[PDB]
Amino acid sequence: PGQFGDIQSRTPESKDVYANTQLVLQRPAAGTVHVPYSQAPSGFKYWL
Amino acid sequence: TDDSHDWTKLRYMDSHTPADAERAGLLVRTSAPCTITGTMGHFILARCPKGETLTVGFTDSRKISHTCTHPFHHEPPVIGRERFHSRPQHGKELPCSTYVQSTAA
Amino acid sequence: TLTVGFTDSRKISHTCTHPFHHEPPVIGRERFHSRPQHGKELPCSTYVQSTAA
Amino acid sequence: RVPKARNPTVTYGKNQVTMLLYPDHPTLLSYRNMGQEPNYHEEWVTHKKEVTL
Amino acid sequence: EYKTVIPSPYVKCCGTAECKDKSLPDYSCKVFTGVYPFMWGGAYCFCDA
Amino acid sequence: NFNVYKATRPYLAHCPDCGEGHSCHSPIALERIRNEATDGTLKIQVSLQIGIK
Repeated sequence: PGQFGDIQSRTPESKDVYANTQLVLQRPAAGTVHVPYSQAPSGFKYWL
Repeated sequence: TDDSHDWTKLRYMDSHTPADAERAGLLVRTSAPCTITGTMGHFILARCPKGETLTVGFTDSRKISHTCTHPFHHEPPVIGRERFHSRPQHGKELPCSTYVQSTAA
Repeated sequence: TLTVGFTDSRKISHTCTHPFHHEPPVIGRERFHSRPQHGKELPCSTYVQSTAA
Repeated sequence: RVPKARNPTVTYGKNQVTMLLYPDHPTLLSYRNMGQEPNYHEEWVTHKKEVTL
Repeated sequence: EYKTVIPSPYVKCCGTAECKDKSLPDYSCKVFTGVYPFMWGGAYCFCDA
Repeated sequence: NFNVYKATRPYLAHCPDCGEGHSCHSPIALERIRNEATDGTLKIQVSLQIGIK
């Protein structure tokens, strides 16, 4: 989790994808009609 | 100049003459231009970004912009433990202290 | 942050404000500000102005 | 309404714990013991950092 | 770089919805109770609890 | 050229900061924000549509 290769593919056209990110949902509140979730940290955008 | 209650005009002195201008004439900034909420009497209430200075201006009936600045360093204090960004979807309900819009205190 | 806004036909502007940590990814080995006249050529990636996709 | 923080990833070692943690905005961290002493400690953090405890 | 996609969330008032298990890349589902949406005309539903 | 938006209409949505400190339903609530290009360009997904009458 939280590393480049959290998501993985064998080709640029492989539809089969490996993922390890833990998009863990959270509780929405009164009026807050949306979906609250644990953000998956990227691999690239800090690995850059 | 006749003790009015309008949301258009505003008094300013000129050589023993109260003259009128518009609320769109005034403008406030510290780094970016602020946003204006409370307009009454001698008193103007805004919310404004992270401040080094303050600048206030308005424009004349002769359209000459009188705009002058005041030295004051503005930092909003933090609430909680997080030097945060703006008000998000996820909020925990932590106490704070704000002015209200009661025009007669 | 980020603000996007316009004015309606009722002459009442809306301005929505979203917290978004914009950070420019630094290109090359120089942490410059704006591309001047005297520059080299490095690979980078942008968006084209096409419509169909 | 104050923001909450994103839950960090965490794993364990034999009688210790490694916590890899992801901020976006400058955010505090603190920890203590529940014994007779607190051994209280704290750090500011701004970047995606790991810690051992 | 990945891409987190959620659709619009399902709402079951005067009822209690439940998931459907499906081999998705990091399938994550949850039903929440006691919620109360707000929209144009107040609550989207009629009852509350 | 460019006739694909003949079944669209805007998407009134709860923007958390509509000015004013507190939140409101704006027709200009941002929904998705992409910046994956290395050249600092922000691709903004907004509710409403442009150009088409």
